[PDB]
Amino acid sequence: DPDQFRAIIESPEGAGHVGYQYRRNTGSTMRMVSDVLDERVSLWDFHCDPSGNVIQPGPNVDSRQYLQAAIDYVSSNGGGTITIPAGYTWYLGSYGVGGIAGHSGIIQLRSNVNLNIEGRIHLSPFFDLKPFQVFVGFDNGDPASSGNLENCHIYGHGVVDFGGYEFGASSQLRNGVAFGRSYNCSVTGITFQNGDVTWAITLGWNGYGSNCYVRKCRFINLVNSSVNAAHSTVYVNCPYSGVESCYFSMSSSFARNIACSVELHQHDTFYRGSTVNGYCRGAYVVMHAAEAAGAGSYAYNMQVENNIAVIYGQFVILGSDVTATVSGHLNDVIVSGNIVSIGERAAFSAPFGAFIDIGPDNSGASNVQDIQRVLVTGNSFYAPANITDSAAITLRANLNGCTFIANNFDCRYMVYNAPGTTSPVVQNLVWDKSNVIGGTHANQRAGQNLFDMQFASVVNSTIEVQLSCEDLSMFSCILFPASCQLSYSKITVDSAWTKSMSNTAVFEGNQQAGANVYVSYPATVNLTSYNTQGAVPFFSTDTNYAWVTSAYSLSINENLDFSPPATYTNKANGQLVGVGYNEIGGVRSVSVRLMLQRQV
Amino acid sequence: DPDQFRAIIESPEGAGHVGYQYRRNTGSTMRMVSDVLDERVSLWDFHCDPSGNVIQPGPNVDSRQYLQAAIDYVSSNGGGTITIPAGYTWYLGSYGVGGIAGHSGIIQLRSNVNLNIEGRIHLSPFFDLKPFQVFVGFDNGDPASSGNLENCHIYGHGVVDFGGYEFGASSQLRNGVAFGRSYNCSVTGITFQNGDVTWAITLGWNGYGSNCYVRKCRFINLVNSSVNAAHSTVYVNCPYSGVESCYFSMSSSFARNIACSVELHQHDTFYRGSTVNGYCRGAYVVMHAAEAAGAGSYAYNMQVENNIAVIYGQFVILGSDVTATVSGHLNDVIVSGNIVSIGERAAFSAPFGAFIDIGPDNSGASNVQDIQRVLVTGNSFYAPANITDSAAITLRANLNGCTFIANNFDCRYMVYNAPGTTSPVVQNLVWDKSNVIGGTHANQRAGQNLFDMQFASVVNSTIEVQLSCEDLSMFSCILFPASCQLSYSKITVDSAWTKSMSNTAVFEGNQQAGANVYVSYPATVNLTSYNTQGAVPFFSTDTNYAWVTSAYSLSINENLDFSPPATYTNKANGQLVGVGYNEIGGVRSVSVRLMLQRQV
Amino acid sequence: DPDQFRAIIESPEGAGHVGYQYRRNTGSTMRMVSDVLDERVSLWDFHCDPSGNVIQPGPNVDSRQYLQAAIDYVSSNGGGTITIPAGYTWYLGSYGVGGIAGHSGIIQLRSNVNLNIEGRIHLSPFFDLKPFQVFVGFDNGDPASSGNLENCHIYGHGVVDFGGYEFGASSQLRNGVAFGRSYNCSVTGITFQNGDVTWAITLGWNGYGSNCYVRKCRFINLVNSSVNAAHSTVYVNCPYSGVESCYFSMSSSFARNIACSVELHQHDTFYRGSTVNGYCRGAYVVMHAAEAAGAGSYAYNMQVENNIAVIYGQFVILGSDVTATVSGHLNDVIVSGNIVSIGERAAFSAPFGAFIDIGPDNSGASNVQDIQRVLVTGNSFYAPANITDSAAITLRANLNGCTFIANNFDCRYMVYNAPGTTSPVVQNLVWDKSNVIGGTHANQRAGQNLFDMQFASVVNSTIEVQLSCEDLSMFSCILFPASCQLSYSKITVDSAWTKSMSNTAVFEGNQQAGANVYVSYPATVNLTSYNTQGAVPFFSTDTNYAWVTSAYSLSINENLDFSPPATYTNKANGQLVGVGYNEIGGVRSVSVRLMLQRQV
Ligand SMILES: CC(=O)N[C@@H]1[C@@H](O[C@H]2O[C@H](CO)[C@H](O[C@H]3O[C@H](CO[C@@H]4O[C@@H](C)[C@H](O)[C@@H](O)[C@H]4O)[C@@H](O)[C@H](O)[C@H]3O)[C@H](O[C@@H]3O[C@H](CO)[C@@H](O)[C@H](O)[C@H]3NC(C)=O)[C@H]2O)[C@H](O)[C@@H](CO)O[C@H]1O
Ligand SMILES: CC(=O)N[C@@H]1[C@@H](O[C@H]2O[C@H](CO)[C@H](O[C@H]3O[C@H](CO[C@@H]4O[C@@H](C)[C@H](O)[C@@H](O)[C@H]4O)[C@@H](O)[C@H](O)[C@H]3O)[C@H](O[C@@H]3O[C@H](CO)[C@@H](O)[C@H](O)[C@H]3NC(C)=O)[C@H]2O)[C@H](O)[C@@H](CO)O[C@H]1O
Ligand SMILES: CC(=O)N[C@@H]1[C@@H](O[C@H]2O[C@H](CO)[C@H](O[C@H]3O[C@H](CO[C@@H]4O[C@@H](C)[C@H](O)[C@@H](O)[C@H]4O)[C@@H](O)[C@H](O)[C@H]3O)[C@H](O[C@@H]3O[C@H](CO)[C@@H](O)[C@H](O)[C@H]3NC(C)=O)[C@H]2O)[C@H](O)[C@@H](CO)O[C@H]1O
Ligand code: NA
Ligand code: NA
Ligand code: NA
Ligand code: NA
Ligand code: NA
Ligand code: NA
Repeated sequence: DPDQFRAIIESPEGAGHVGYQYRRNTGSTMRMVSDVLDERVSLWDFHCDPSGNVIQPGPNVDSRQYLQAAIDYVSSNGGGTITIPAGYTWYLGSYGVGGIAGHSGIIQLRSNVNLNIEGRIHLSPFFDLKPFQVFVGFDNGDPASSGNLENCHIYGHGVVDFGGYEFGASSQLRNGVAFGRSYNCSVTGITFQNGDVTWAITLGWNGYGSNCYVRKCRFINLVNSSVNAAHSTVYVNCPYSGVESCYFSMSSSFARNIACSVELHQHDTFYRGSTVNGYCRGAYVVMHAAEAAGAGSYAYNMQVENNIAVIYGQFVILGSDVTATVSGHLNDVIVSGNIVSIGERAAFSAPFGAFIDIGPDNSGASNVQDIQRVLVTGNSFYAPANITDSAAITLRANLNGCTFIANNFDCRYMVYNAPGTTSPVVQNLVWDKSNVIGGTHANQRAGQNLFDMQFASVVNSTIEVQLSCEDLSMFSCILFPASCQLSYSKITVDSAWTKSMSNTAVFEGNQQAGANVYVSYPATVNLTSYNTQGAVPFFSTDTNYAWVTSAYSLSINENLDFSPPATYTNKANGQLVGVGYNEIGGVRSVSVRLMLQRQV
Repeated sequence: DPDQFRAIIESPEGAGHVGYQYRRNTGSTMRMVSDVLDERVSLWDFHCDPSGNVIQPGPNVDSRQYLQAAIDYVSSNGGGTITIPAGYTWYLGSYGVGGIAGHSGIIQLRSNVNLNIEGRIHLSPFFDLKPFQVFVGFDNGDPASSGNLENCHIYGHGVVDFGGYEFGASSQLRNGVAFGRSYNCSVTGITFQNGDVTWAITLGWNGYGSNCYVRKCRFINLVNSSVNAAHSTVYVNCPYSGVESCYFSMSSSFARNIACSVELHQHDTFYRGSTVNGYCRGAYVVMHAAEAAGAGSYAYNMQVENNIAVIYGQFVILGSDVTATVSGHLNDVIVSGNIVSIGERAAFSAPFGAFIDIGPDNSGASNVQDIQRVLVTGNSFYAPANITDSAAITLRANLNGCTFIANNFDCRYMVYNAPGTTSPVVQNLVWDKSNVIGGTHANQRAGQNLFDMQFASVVNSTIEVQLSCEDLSMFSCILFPASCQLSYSKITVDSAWTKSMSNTAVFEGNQQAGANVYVSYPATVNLTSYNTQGAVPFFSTDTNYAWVTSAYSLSINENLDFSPPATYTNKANGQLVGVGYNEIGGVRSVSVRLMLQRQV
Repeated sequence: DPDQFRAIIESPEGAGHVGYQYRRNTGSTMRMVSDVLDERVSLWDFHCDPSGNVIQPGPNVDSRQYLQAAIDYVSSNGGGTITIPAGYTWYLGSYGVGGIAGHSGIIQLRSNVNLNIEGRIHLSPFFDLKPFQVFVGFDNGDPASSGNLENCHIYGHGVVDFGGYEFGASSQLRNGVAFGRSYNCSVTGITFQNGDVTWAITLGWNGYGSNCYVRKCRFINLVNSSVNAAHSTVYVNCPYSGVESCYFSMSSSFARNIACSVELHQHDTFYRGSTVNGYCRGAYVVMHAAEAAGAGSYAYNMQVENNIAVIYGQFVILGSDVTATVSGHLNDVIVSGNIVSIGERAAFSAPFGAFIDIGPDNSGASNVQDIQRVLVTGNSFYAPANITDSAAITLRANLNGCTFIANNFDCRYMVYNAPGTTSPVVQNLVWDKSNVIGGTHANQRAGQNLFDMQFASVVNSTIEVQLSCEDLSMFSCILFPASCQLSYSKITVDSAWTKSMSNTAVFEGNQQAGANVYVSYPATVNLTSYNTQGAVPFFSTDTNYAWVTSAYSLSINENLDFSPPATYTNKANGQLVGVGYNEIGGVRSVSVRLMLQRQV
């Protein structure tokens, strides 16, 4: 048998016959070399032909079956981490089988089986013009019948490369990682690049899942064709999950019209600390009734914070909707610390530029939403001067509340909705005086209202307009068409930089006269006094001030021989009246800039 | 000796006789296989019986001595990283010995010895009803006599499972990781679950330590019994240390009354980017005089940012206290970007709901604190409408300053302390007008004051109340009992949504008359004029306005034949007086809503 | 040949003859032991003499050539990760050769070759008093002729120790990691310590590079001598790059005058979540025209967020400058969530304390900058009471815009520039009323203006001063010297805590009279009435009020027999005039505190 010894050694069992003890420590386990090598595993351990000879990866080799055999085997031992070695590109060239075939799946992920991707995974041209989802954690073609994927992490310095292939048809779907009904799963460090896909990563399934995250990943050039119907790089569809410290970049013209970086679709989800360039949209924050199975009908505790973006459309898009039996609700959202610009483009050349959009549902309905208790604070937004279609908020569907405090918005509109489109019902819209309104679009606003209140109704709302520079081009600071009801609201226009404006606040239906409307704004008023020497009344010539509770002078008095009143009340006939002083008698006639006040 | 060759090879020294050169590179080191295997180490290298045969882990095997032998040996070589292999559960079934026995220690950590926990560490039922601290970095039973633990990191995808065992007695202590006097130590990635413990992780010891962190960890179901006296998942007791991007969840009813996610107890500490569900409390931020040995008597540079929480009690609890010889101080705190809700519960069913609590000391003393220079900004807080016991701040102990700017608070009270309890001394409480006060509790506030100023005294404080909707249920917006002194303060109530309120600001001791009190609020006032045609005075019927410096009309004038004054001063007898206008003579009698102003 | 078998086995090819199959899986690859060992690589694989015998590291061994041979070889295979083993200190004792010699380079980094530093890398005394850059990613002495460094990550629990050696001459440069023209490079986890260097890490080169990051690193004691000209621990000189969750500490007195933690020099860069102690400065945010080659002439999307600092000079320093052919621009910056203190020091003992500094260029020019669209929000700043030289903003060079909202600034000055120095041109400076002004420096401000507007001109600016306590020591709240033009601006001083101030707002050139200046502030005014019983005019004795549009009483009326007017206008001769009431006749003389208003 010393023949058998040499033979044993050269055989696949040879390492199992060579002894080892850690650092020659006599207190350590007496092991065999194979035991120590068995502590780790790589694709090389499965990337072999039927006789066991290793196969080199490359563009003419389909690595799929080998990677799947590796995952299957490690799963059978309770899990571990498979390395995809550095220094090689591992091509995938066929579809998987079984439960992932209903998802156009390539590789099936398994619980407790982690992938350390150090090398590159590329798609072969077998996938050109076809659907695919590269890594799939469902174990059934019907997600409702799927088991869970748990404790599965994909990480490393490596790369998933989608081969540059365009979509074959708009109806197709393409994904990088679908974790499925996914609990404690994550992707960290990986670069996803060079594709035309629907998503790079999806987390959860209709609210099933928990604790799934995307961290320190890069997503580069993942839309490239006019065939691609839509793209959102990460879709978060389970609670207690999020995206942090990622980098998203697109260069395609199509991406400026179709691509969104993240979608948050379940409660207790976040998007923070990320950088986006070249995209249409930053994030959807939406509660879809259709997605309410696993974690309820409410999206709450939604956080979009500390991101950096250059986009062409809207930064954050809010939504909720209904099905026949389920109603979706969105509340308790915070959008904070973000610095966002609309990139250089012509006006109207991409979807309407906005920091916040209150969007209709997927079928265009604007009367299904239940969105409230949103806080938008400490963000910056800029849009170049030429971009007419830029707003701090485009309010296009019913809104039950949104609060803006201490932002800096430098764009064409503050509040906007297109007239003759939707007529949203608006409650609890709060625009605090601490919102700074920039000057980039000064002189560009002919015909336009800075706050264009194109709504069915506004209730329990606050708009405290404060300019920081002049813009005499604008038609008004805030305008309410006669079709918009206004009640139980506070609307103020600070006088600074308004002395030369002919219109400040405009109420085309006289809505400022409502019983519970609290307003103030500047106006110019012509007055005429009685003749009397001494204390003498001045009265407005016009009679449109029956709503005014007090007014006071914003003008100097160039006269020596008299002074108009400093302050005014009204009279039943709608004149203002106040008591001035004639040092010498005579009828006086003056035109004065006043702060008109109602109940404030 | 070719017999000895075969024998050498099969022996524990065999790998030390098989040559190796990296990738057949002739410029590489001529090594032996054992040298390459010696670059890594796992528990398997020590998990062996006295004859060196490997032992399989499992519920009837106590892995403690093997893990300790591994740590001891790697420490002896200057450190390294021990893997706790994936695919196995490693049970701990006895107490450690030596310096950790005074801490109910199981495993002793050692400097530069890292644990990569990929598999699961479970506690055996030996620990049921007993104290324990699983990993302990002290090397002495008396922490004052302990050496340091340095450069010790615990990380991986694995799990520490506390076996579900309840506490045996309230007085017992249980911990996962006590790093001790810990410098550059960390826990990353690990799931701590299934226990009834006091803490999961503690960092530092009485201010000794530095640069210790908890990142991307999960803490799940760590309270389960009514025996557990108290739980705080991470206790940070060294400077330059913190918690980031963690997940905390509890399901026990007891956790809603006793559990806190983090405690920050030393300067330059942080809690950010984390998600909490099912807990009583978010974070304590406290300078205990008793803990002031290693880093001084001041907790400064304390940061609670960008967290997401559903809790049942208080979000942030501030404190400082004294011993006979040391006085603790808390200053330079920021609480920012947090989104927090009180979970669904009955009123008074858990500790009083609050965003910020200024808590007494551990013995209930409210006159020992030195808390100042705190900034609370850009946070959201919500509590359901039924939860009477919910406040933006419960101010229950002396306060030397706290600043609120640009938050959104939607709960029952803004400022609250219970009457007939403590009478805190309050300085430098600043509530900026940019705090938005939500409407969820509108109509729920019968008998209640929105700002209930139940203090001994208030000085150098600012309360700028701004409503955003009506709540005519409330007794007042702000009330000062006669027992609260008020001086050198600014108190304003914006008129919006207040026209129908009978009380806006209430000063039960006439404190608004103080020399350095600056106030304004709406009131209804009855006036009567003299008969005279022309400019004519109107005087208040009541005489309680000797403190008023000016007042102006918040009401329209329904009359044609006269107008009351737009603006009023006072007279020595406490009447208001202003000059209106009688177009026709006659004594006039009117009831007007005024903005009463003092020194503003 | 069984002689040759034993011989084969003991030779460097021996492991290539011992068979292995993973976990005895018959479906796995039939490999050799050497194949499995070849999956990893360490310095030990190259740290050998010319005959291949391993060399032990230590202070008398220069490890440089071995580490370079390792990097060179792994590069030749397409990359991988080289471990620098734990438990050893690896000394570097000579300069590298080739392309890195022009950079005083020691080690040349190569693309796709990662370093896992678990042990310690120390500099030997060969480097004492000499320049050095430890790791260099340029491949040419001229960076303009360099190739790129891509996909190179340095990470681990290890340490780079600079040996404590002082600089030999101020003109020398020292660096830890210069990634060069660096794309997807990073440093994670590493401690840099014990040095006198210029930088620890630099990212990019003149805008060439992308996606480079520094995360969870520590930088400890990296300045130690008066020879060191300047230090900035991380210099970010490529876009889409940043620093997060790092720790920076200095103990040297020299560091308080010279050291800065980070510099952001290209667009889409960030500095977040970090802690700094012992430094002069927090971060420069600068667009240098000289550095504009690779990513354009604009620094935009610059983020400084959520940091904790104790510094001695300025927190954030803004800049832009020009060369003959290129003009640098800085815009779209956010500074948010930071908590910053000037450490204990004497007044004037370190560079002028500031939260924000608008600094000149490197040659002192203050008329080259183009800095605008900056948002500073939700930060705290404190400086001890004695530190005269402390300001929220030192505005020392031309400024095209900066917006402050909802900060808490507790220091000597709000806005400051030294008189008789630079006279900056100021546009779009916005100080919102929601900035809280602390009280630490109350009583310290004799001779001083809280807002000291020492500028050539101010346009399109807003200063809304709101005190929160009294400081009657100060000369004024805001002062404009006659040399500062003021136009199209809003300047307000809230009356709270101002009743006893003799000066509130001071316009030494009467600038508040400008046509488009909107102001309000308190003043004391002496008035005298006519004799007449009844409605009767009161007129100011002084004639300096021709600019006043309205005024109203901030004083009570102690009289029964008359009342002064509640509100006043002006007259052409610059008197105020209003209508009061004489119940009994007689000339009245009163001194009243008024809110003077112009166009507000
Ligand atoms: C691209 C994108 O994210 N758009 C956002 C809107 O999403 C809706 O439209 C997209 C268009 O791609 C998705 O619908 C497509 O896909 C669904 C789901 O695919 C099936 O189920 C998978 C689990 C399985 O792997 C697949 O093989 C398919 O069987 C398909 O049913 C639709 O017909 C198809 O148009 C998106 O669906 C969700 O996708 C996420 C992520 O994969 C899943 O977790 C959810 O279960 C899907 N939800 C539903 C209700 O089916 C649609 O929700 C989005 O509504 C709006 C507003 O936020 O923004 C767009 O940007
Ligand atoms: C649970 C919690 O964190 N509660 C917070 C309050 O903490 C105080 O009460 C808790 C109750 O558990 C702790 O006191 C218990 O433990 C201490 C410390 O244990 C000893 O020293 C350890 C180093 C050693 O391992 C152990 O074997 C024990 O010898 C004990 O002395 C008390 O009798 C006991 O009730 C907590 O003590 C601190 O614990 C941290 C973390 O372990 C240590 O770093 C500190 O050294 C301990 N501090 C002191 C002064 O001993 C008490 O501080 C807390 O005060 C309030 C306010 O923030 O909030 C509660 O939530
Ligand atoms: C210390 C610091 O960061 N100070 C900040 C100012 O930086 C300027 O001054 C410093 C002083 O050290 C640097 O100038 C020194 O270095 C440059 C660059 O070195 C050469 O090129 C390297 C690529 C190469 O490795 C070296 O061998 C040298 O050949 C040198 O040209 C100067 O003579 C010398 O004084 C700094 O230069 C930049 O350094 C970064 C980081 O290394 C490089 O990426 C840039 O390419 C250099 N930029 C230029 C224009 O050469 C100077 O920019 C800084 O201006 C101000 C304001 O932000 O703040 C100081 O804190
Ligand atoms: Na499908
Ligand atoms: Na309508
Ligand atoms: Na003890
Ligand atoms: Na009292
Ligand atoms: Na050089
Ligand atoms: Na000038």
